[PDB]
Amino acid sequence: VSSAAVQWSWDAEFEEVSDDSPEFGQPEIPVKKAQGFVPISIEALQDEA
Amino acid sequence: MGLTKADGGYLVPFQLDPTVIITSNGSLNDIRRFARQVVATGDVWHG
Repeated sequence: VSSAAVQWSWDAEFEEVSDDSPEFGQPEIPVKKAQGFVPISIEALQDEA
Repeated sequence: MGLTKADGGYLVPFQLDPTVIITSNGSLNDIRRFARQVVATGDVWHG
């Protein structure tokens, strides 16, 4: 969740204030996947050290 | 991975069997099985 500050003003006497509603935001970070594969042969698996 | 030398064959250790296999024709004889075998001490044997 993110947000920002409130804007202030220098106002006179008997003067209305300004509507100051800070807007919000929602950053999101997805989770992704990586992989790798190595096939082998039986003889190779039995001979190679 | 495989048995080809470029795809993981370099890890296969060499195997050698140190028993020599004679290939000469040679010659066979059986006279030592029928002949008297004395033992000598000098250079000439006398009987």
